[PDB]
Amino acid sequence: LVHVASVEKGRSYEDFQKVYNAIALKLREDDEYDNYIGYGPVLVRLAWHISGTWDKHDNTGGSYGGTYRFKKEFNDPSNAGLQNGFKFLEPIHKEFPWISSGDLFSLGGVTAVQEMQGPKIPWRCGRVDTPEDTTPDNGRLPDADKDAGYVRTFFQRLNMNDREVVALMGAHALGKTHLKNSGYEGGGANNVFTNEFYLNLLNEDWKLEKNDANNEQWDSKSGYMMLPTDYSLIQDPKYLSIVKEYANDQDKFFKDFSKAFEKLLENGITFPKDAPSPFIFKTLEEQGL
Ligand code: HEM
Ligand SMILES: Nc1ncc(C2CC2)[nH]1
Repeated sequence: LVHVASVEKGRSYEDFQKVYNAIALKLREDDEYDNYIGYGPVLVRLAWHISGTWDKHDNTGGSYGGTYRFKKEFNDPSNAGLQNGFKFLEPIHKEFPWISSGDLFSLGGVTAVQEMQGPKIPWRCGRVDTPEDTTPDNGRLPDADKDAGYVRTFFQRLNMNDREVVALMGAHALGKTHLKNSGYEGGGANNVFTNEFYLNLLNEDWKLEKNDANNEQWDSKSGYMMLPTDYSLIQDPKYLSIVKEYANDQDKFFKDFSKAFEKLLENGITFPKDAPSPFIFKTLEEQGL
């Protein structure tokens, strides 16, 4: 099964920078969302969930087809809460109806990371909407109540190795869990992209507690939390080494996250030899906007 990137007709870097800017401007404007966290973290989560359905074995799922717009995927229990991100992007799509859904969802994640002072994430256009019957079934996104072996095996389906997994999980520095969405509660409620996930893992005093949904999670007296799958990154000795590396090198984390996140968002897509090079968008701050 082959998905060939097809550039939206006649569009170039400047068109996509305009879409980026519209997303970024709305991120700045709609600041009250989720007790003043803003929409950044949920947009990152959305970009990950639309990509994380991919299966390397048959090239089903993935960001290309924009299938999150269809009920089956929209209503995946694993996607509870992401409707907020979709609603945020609706007026963007209305203004720029020419962008494909997969391009919009993935660009939303890139824009959020960058606007939250994260690394630059190169981004490529050309995802093409595919029909409702191409929507992957529910159950391809990961469970949070599992151990390191589960995480490692799960991510093999996405063609991610240990370093890539540990780098991607650093996104859990952003936002928070919500009991009604996932059965977990708490989080740093941060909207600035840093390597603090790793510092928190290594430096906090963690206690295994049950939350009000009767699920186990690790809590610190400082008020942070970790999912069992997060905590597994310090229980497994291979993951632990990488956690220590990223806790001790902000730049290395940024560079590795950028590569892994672009890869995640591009899995399943064949880029023609003459496709445009990846775009690196300027932030609003860099543009003086
Ligand atoms: C084993 C892998 C993973 C598991 C089990 C997992 C699980 C979860 C859960 C349960 C939540 C809370 C949802 C809610 O209650 O609203 C969450 C939130 C979040 N996840 Fe993950 N996740 C994983 C990997 C990732 C990856 C790879 C990324 C991105 C690179 C990511 C980005 C986020 C973000 C940004 C949030 C916060 C969303 C918000 O504040 O609304 N996650 N994750
Ligand atoms: N450390 C940590 N694990 C999960 C979270 C929240 C969902 C963002 N924070």
